[PDB]
Amino acid sequence: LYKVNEYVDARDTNMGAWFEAQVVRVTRKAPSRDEPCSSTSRPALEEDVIYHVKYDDYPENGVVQMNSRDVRARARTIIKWQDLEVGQVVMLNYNPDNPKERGFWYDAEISRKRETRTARELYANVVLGDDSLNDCRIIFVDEVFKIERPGE
Amino acid sequence: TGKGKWKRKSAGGGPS
Repeated sequence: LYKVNEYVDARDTNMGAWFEAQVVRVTRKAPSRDEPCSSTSRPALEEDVIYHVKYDDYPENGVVQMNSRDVRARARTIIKWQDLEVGQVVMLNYNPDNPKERGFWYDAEISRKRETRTARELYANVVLGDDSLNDCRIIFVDEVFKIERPGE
Repeated sequence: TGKGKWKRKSAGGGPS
């Protein structure tokens, strides 16, 4: 999963944006006796631990603590128009303030694919850290990324 | 890894 010195991406729940991030340390908090400060479950499973990741773009932050749910391995496979499938989750750049400009790596699923005599249009659903934008059109189709998972 | 690290292209927001 996420080991020290591993290359994984971290997402900011407040903005729902994904950016390159590196793993610096992995740790977990346990209860003093029988009154845990506030954890979903006692430490024991790899998912029951806390991971420390830093943002390469903004390393000044220092050390950030994030759960595995918000941390995912960096994509390693690029999907081309010919390799685009429906129902697959991919990462693309979406800018809610100015969709016609550059956006941050926002997760989204392929909704529908459309081709024209000399133009291509792709439809995908975009989800923000809290707001939803399903049924949205993707201006950039060449920028498509696949998400990798541990498989369990 | 190497002399420097490579980053992926990504930009958004409304810079001033």
